[PDB]
Amino acid sequence: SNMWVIGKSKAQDAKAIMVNGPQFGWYAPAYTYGIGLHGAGYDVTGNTPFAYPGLVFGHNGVISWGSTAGFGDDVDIFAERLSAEKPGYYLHNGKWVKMLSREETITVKNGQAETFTVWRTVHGNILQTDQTTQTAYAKSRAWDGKEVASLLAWTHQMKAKNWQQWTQQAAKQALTINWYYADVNGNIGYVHTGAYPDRQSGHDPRLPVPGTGKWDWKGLLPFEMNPKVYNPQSGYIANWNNSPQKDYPASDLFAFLWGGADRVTEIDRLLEQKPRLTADQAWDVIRQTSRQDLNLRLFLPTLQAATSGLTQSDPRRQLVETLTRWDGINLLNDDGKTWQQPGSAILNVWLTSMLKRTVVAAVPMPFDKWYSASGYETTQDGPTGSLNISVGAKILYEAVQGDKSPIPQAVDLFAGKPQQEVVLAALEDTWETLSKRYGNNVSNWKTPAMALTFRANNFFGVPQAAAEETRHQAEYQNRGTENDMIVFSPTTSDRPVLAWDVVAPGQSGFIAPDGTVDKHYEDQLKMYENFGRKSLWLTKQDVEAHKESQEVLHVQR
Amino acid sequence: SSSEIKIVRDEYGMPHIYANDTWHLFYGYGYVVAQDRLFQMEMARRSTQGTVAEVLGKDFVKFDKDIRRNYWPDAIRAQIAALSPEDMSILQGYADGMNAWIDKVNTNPETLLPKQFNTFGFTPKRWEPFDVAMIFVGTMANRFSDSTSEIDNLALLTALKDKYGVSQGMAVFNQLKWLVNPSAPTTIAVQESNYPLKFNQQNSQT
Ligand SMILES: O=C(O)Cc1ccc(O)c(O)c1
Ligand SMILES: [Ca+2]
Repeated sequence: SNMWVIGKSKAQDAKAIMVNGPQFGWYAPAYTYGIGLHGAGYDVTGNTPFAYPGLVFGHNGVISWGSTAGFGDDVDIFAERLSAEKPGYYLHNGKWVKMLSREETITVKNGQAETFTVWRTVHGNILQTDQTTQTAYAKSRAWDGKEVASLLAWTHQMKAKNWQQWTQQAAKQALTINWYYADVNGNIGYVHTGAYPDRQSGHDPRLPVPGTGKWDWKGLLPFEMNPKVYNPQSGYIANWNNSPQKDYPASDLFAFLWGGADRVTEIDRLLEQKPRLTADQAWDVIRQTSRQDLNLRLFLPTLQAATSGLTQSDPRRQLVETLTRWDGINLLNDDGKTWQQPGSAILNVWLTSMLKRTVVAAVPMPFDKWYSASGYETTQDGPTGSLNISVGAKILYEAVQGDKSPIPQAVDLFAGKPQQEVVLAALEDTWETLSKRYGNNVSNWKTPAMALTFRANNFFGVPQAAAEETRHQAEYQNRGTENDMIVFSPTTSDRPVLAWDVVAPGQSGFIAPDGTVDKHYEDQLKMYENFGRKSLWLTKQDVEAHKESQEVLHVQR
Repeated sequence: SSSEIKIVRDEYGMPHIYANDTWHLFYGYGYVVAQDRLFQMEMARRSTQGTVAEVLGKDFVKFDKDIRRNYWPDAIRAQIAALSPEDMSILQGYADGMNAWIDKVNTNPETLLPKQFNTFGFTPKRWEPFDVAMIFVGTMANRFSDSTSEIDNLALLTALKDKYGVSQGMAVFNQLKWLVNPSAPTTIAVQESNYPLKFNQQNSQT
């Protein structure tokens, strides 16, 4: 998910611009739901996932807000000490405590019913138990007990009119989420929200702790510890699920890291390229970043140095010259199925070969398979989420930086060989693989583009539409599931705010029993593909002016 | 009028709700949701509660068991029971507004039932506050804010200790899955502030 927020000093023809692209995958019907709410203290417009009561993306005419995933470490695992005799009990603070338990019956259409028991300790539900060691593992969440309040903090924040009121609501959202702010006077802000544990000294948050008492959290850290910035010196706020701030530790996931190689750099250089930006330019960063190969900038210098003493007819060198001419922007050919330059296929095979010679070789089986993906893996339907830099590639980037990397290279991944020798071998593997399929003329190489599928199954793998309701778009775009832009104090209009968004395939999912499809079932789908957007209205006069229909209800509680 | 809910849809079909109190306002929101997204919302409801196998069968029994093992429903009902009347209105209004359209749908199904209910062979049921809260809890919390791999990390660490010895296996673990990396690009610049806590990176808990 990404966001960029542009303040007073970087904005041109406005005082503040906020662009947001939350990335949850692509579905039919639409992941998010458009809705305006006017009354009872609320006056808001925007869109939000699963039509939650609180709007995750929108504004209320004075301030605007948006999110991206936080990925802090807010979950740890407690190894509970069981007993062979007195089962259902566990050791805690010197006594044998009884577990909570509940029985569940799963009814099955056209099958027999199944019943099982769920177990919970003071630390949380039991994930798994090791009968041999007599250990049960319990997953403990820092936000446990505050789910409902997080949802209400997302609803009440829609009424805030300033930083002070908005941060009061931010301090109650307990999940690990980044929150962003803009206002009518051109102020901008960011808070990495959520509840994070206050851990005992010596607790290494990447591995399990004993659940017998002494490793128990001390409580939760205060809100003053949560990374936050208001009106930054730079004039803008950008994020792509990268680190909030220096020294902040990330989720304990083995596949997730915040390293020197990070995709948010791609946003930074576009915002630092121009002294000020307009709204039209801030929208246009969506088009560039959507199409940018993310490994090029990282490994192009390494490839250039290694092939610098090669002759003109050495094919390993030709591969690097093709990359040196390329800006990294993918563009479809006229056939709608292949990319115009072969750069991403060359990096993909190179990187696969580099990881198999380096990172994978140092890791024992079967954990080596966690570090082999290049980051280009997909199927015919295309990526199910955003494109990122793989974990093997982030580790490899630190190793090719040499003593310029702050991470101690405890094992040399190049195993005694000079860097360049390993890079030339992988480049030979690349030339052999690709030339065999496409031939020796690099210039006529037509390599397969990634496509984009709006799926009928939801993110859990459960149908939320019939299979023929799936939609396909020719060009894969590394962008938000929806996009929305809010511009405050436009010098080009009399209106204090202007806002736009696009919710595809459309507002409605309705299909009548006769097969007739609602009028708003897919009228935003072509708009999505072309980088277009519709207006979000807030005021009564704008709503009345664009009204297509009206329904009035009379109800009494 | 306190009892009036006005719904204005724009040229893209986007609903705007005008009402005078909380319960009326969220009743209007729930009502247009049931109009626009009733089958999506009902499969989202069964997904977040682990009741998919009832309508879809045996292939979803492991899924349903996994959803149920990952939460504690009585703890969510206790949180709903502690809300103030104003806050509870948000949830109750939204479930009531959905129910109002579901009632019409189950009374006139020849014209109002979403085709997929026929296709999959079942009909919508009424919602309570617990179900509205579980839409948010089952997606945002229980999935997008629940990430850990501590048990798999431990097994990685143990395999690295066998390979390279005790001290060396820990240092390679720190190369592969560092705790922090001072050169990561950050949303907040270093001139503004840095995180104040320092953590143990030795697995000192064993
Ligand atoms: O980025 C992701 O991976 C998921 C995610 C979670 C919470 C959000 O608000 C969001 O916008 C996106
Ligand atoms: Ca942890």
